[PDB]
Amino acid sequence: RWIARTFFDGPEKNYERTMAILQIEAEKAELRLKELEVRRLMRARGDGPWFHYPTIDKELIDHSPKATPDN
Amino acid sequence: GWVRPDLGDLSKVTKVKTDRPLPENPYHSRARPEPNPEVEGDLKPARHGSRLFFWTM
Repeated sequence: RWIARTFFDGPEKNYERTMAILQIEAEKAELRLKELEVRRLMRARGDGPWFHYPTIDKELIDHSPKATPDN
Repeated sequence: GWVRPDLGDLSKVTKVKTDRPLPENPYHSRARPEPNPEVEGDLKPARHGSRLFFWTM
């Protein structure tokens, strides 16, 4: 009789801790099933800036009437 | 009765007159084409933190 309430508890702490730390899982094992959804299969679209590769900067073009009309 | 154009000639870029239609929509100018959309969003921190293997925080 004087062992439990001196030391520990029953189905009020070790239950609903199982219900507690098993809600840190469905936002962990499911976001890890979105990286494979997105990173490996992005793929040919390249919409989200992960496969964004630099090509050229069009700022350095010129527009003056350069001295040959047919160029 | 003509002029001796000493130095004023062959310089001083002018304008002439509007004679013909200006060729807008030039030689081909096919497309841009379209860009890809961006994200503005809202910078929140990590949802539970770094989610790597066990790695709580």
